[PDB]
Amino acid sequence: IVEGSDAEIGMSPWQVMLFRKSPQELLCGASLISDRWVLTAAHCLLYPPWDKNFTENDLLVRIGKHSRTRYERNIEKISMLEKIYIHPRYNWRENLDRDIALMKLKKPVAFSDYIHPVCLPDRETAASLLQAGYKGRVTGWGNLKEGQPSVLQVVNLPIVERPVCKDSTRIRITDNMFCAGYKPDEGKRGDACEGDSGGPFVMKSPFNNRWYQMGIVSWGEGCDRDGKYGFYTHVFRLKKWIQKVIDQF
Amino acid sequence: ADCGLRPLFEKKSLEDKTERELLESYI
Amino acid sequence: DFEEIPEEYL
Ligand code: NA
Ligand code: NA
Repeated sequence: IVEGSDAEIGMSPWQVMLFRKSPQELLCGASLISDRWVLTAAHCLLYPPWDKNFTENDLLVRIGKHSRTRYERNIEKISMLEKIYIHPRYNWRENLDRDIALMKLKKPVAFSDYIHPVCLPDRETAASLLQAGYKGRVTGWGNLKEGQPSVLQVVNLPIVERPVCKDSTRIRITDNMFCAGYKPDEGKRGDACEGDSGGPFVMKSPFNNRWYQMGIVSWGEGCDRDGKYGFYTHVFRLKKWIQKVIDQF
Repeated sequence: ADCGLRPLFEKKSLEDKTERELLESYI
Repeated sequence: DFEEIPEEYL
């Protein structure tokens, strides 16, 4: 995260760390959406251009963490993967369209003060809060600049108008994507960065006061560059895919 | 059912230090 | 840089 702050303890109890077994190291962000389902970006697991294609057996998810590197005894839980599911139309060849994946844990994770699922939005929550100007929050252990944080980092970011997202890049942006970030104008700044990938873009509903994951950290051009904005997978847009996978398995 | 409610914050009716910046953005 | 996670989980 660029230009963000240390998280408070318990602040993002749904925050999940994707971890490489050997070499042990951070893979990506991710989130907890029930007791054995973890939501992340497809490109965390599959990205042929960089020779990324993981299997279940190559990974663990580390739930309830605060510190990046330390094995938080008595606090974090670490689970194994029953099965990786990637969106069957995820577009890694062109623009990361539908950048999304589900992970089933081998056994259920025990909820605690530091571990708790986030909600997934409903059309109406999605319709009400997915508005230019509306701020969401992004969290992750990724780069601090376009180095590494000691603890989970956090930044709040405004959702940017669609033509501005579009006018900010050469890539083709779709309806399964949104962008967030301040303008050069707005003085304030902040952004996700490499290693934040697959983490949650969440919002707090003013209607029922629960947190909803509206987005997944997906991509950008540099980190925290003026006139550039971060791109997020539009979680409501693919929720019928999320439900299908969940129902079926 | 209890998603999105944080044991150390909403369940204790404790606010985090910047959650209001989100609220305030929600005209 | 990463503290040894337990052996068990691996
Ligand atoms: Na453009
Ligand atoms: Na930027």
